[PDB]
Amino acid sequence: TNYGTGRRKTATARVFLSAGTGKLVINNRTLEQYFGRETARMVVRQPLELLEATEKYDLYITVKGGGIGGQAGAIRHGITRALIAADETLKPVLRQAGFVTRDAREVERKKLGLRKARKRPQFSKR
Amino acid sequence: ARIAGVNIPDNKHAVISLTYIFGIGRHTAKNILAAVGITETTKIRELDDAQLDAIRAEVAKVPTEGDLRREISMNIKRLMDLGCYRGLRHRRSLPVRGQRTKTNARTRKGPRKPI
Amino acid sequence: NQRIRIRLKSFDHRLIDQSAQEIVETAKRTGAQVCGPIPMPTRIERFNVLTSPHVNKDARDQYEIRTYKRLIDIVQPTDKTVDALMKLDLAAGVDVQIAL
Amino acid sequence: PRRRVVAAREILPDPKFSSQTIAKFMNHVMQDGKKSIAESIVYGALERVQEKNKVDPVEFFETTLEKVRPMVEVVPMEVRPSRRTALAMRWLVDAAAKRSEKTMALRLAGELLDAAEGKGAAIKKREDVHRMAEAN
Amino acid sequence: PRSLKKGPFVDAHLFAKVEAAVASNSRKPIKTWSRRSMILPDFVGLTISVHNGRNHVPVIVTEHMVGHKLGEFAPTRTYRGH
Amino acid sequence: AKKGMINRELKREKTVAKYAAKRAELKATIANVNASDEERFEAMLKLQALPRNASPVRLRNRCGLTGRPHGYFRKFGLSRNKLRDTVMQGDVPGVVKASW
RNA sequence: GGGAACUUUAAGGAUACUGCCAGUGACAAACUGGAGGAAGGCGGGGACGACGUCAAGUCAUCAUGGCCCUUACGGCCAGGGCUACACACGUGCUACAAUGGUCGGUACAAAGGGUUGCUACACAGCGAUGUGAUGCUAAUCUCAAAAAGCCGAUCGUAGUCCGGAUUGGAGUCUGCAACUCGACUCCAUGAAGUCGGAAUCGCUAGUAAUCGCGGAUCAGAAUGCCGCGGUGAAUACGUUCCCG
Repeated sequence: TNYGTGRRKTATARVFLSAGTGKLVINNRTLEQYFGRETARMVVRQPLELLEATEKYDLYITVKGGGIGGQAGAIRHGITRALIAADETLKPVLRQAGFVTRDAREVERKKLGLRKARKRPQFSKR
Repeated sequence: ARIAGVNIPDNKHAVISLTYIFGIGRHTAKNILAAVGITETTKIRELDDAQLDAIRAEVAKVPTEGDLRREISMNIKRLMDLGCYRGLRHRRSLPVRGQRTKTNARTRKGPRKPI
Repeated sequence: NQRIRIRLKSFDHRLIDQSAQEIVETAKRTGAQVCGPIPMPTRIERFNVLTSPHVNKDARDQYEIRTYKRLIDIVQPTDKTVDALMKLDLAAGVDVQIAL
Repeated sequence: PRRRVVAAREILPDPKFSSQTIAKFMNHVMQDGKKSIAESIVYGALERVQEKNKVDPVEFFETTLEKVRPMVEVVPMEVRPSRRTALAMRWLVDAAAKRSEKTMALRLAGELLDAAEGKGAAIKKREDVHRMAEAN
Repeated sequence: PRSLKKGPFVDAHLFAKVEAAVASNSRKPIKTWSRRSMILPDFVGLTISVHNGRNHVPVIVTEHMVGHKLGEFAPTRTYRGH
Repeated sequence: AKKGMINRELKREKTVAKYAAKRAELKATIANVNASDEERFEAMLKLQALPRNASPVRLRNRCGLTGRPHGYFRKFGLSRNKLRDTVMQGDVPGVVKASW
């Protein structure tokens, strides 16, 4: 019914939220089947746990790009935006939780003359 | 257990124990075990005498210790006698396969020799 | 079902956009229905050029050149459409390819 | 930093117990970005101690960390509250590694269980610290 | 090494000289700069003077040399010690 | 580069251009299964009997302006020293300073 | 079949200005805190290098004053050398293991390259690879398998089922041609190494650490260089001391 888009480290999540009984599916897979480490699943579940509404909604989620952590963060962001697009009064609680903020940190480019973004080759006076 | 003249470990898996014989690696060990019919996770200490004889029969089909060391010695001696470039490298105890010698030849050279 | 497919390539995106807009307006004047212009992904080639004549490896200039691509689809072309498109002038710096 | 004073970084609580102490201990355990392995070790240790004694893992860990926590370091100096926890976790990490259980989670659970009753190598390290401290 | 599907490589001029000597039986050495040519079974019993960069070193080809390149028996660098 | 080196490269290029067809035919015959083993051997000998400069592995890319044999950049056909000078004054279309 | 919603692609725009609220500075410049907001005080990164210093570097990219050679200090060729080796130094790669090795099963990227090129698929081989064949001048086809990760089994602290140097044997490919002097594959071998003295280096956040992917040069030949993303920390009391 309601829609949300989440983004985190080149990962984008499309989230479709409707009323239901707690069904969840990501890329035609169960949460357990998609995320192996449990912390990612817990990150995915944070928004509804903080609202005590885990068994009141059905989620249809697709995600593309990034890694496991990035995709989990993007799914959380998309779920938060979909909840806000359903109930406008819910935004202050989710903002206090910190979910509405888009994490803008990204990989810094490698620079000429350096081994990495900041790492510099070993120096010697002699 | 004694196979091919050496005492391989008894408490290890057969596929690891058979590699203690000169001239037998992991691939050869798996080949021998598959040809005999023994699983690779079976320990040596829990094998019977008939199975040991069967394994010895297969081991006899490859050059293992004395014949193989002899063959390698003859191969090196032939080059050193012929006097080709590889024979000269073997005589001088220097790298044979084209590696640099200005630095990094310590495996062939031995410990550093102070001037 | 005679569809005209036009592909535009350039090193300058302002030039390519101007050419695409001119083509679309020329087709709409004749009265056909057009789809686009659709921007295809851009190619970026990078180069590292040493600036010192002899020895400064960390002193380099980094250059790039981009190739922009546009796609235009013309469906149900009027008889005047092909003639007008061929009569359209060739702007420098833009490559135009037409497939029927 | 001469002029500028920099704020301390704020870290998120761990997803399971919402405990910043557990999160920081996991960060200390983790090497080269393998937070999954660090989580496995820490959560295994907590489950092990919980099944050994039916006590809340957070309370047990905080009580043991307070027991190991030093009021002074090592040549005596003074330390601040943050350094207290940092050094407590630091010393707690090593003794588990030198233990002899088959997995790191089991080793760390055993080390915590032994330090809680006072017969721990981290406890011995703290004893070395304070018997060094009375020198001055 | 060179692929077996191609066969051994021998320079045409050196091969022609070897064939001429073997058709004849002359014992004078065959002078060559072809360090890269492979020693064939026909080479056995002949003296080849292989260039080594500054000189032509004589090599008397025996049976055990077959399968080697001619340059393996004429080293190019001089070293006696430091 | 010295003028002799440039003339040497020109001569090698001309020889490669001259012997291109015969070399391709010889290699095709070598790789031809239906041909007899004797024919393949004769083709191999014929290919080995060509002049050395007929082979293209002996060509070295040199700057089109100065003949420098290092830092070639096939796309522009210019070594780095001339590429920098020509780019920074606007004579190379589409190339700009790269930042990202 | 269809839809133009969403992701994306890529052009043009909007937004942040101490704007609002609460104290300070000085009655200022400024400073501190809070709400809203994706973002709050320069949000992050790149490019851009003042007047000047070092007779700094480059006559071997190129140009150019002067000097020097002219059957040679010019030009052509084959072979050799730039790859040597009692030693010393700089910059790196791989390890010394259990937060690991191996085996089986199973997930998630970004960027870039491709027509004398990349190749689906089938057959042959243990394999490098070979043969036939298909699509692609590319958001269309392809390089391509991401890897660390998760689940299960085993190994149980041993110079080991750690490590992968060296050497013997047998091969593939590029190339006219792999001896000096190529890369890769298979069997065998299995060195030093059990965490490194005096001393010394990098890094303040998506950074360090760690994991894989691509390109320029290029017939072939990267642990170098230039880029790309995945996972993802610790600590800053302060200016005595060391350096500029």
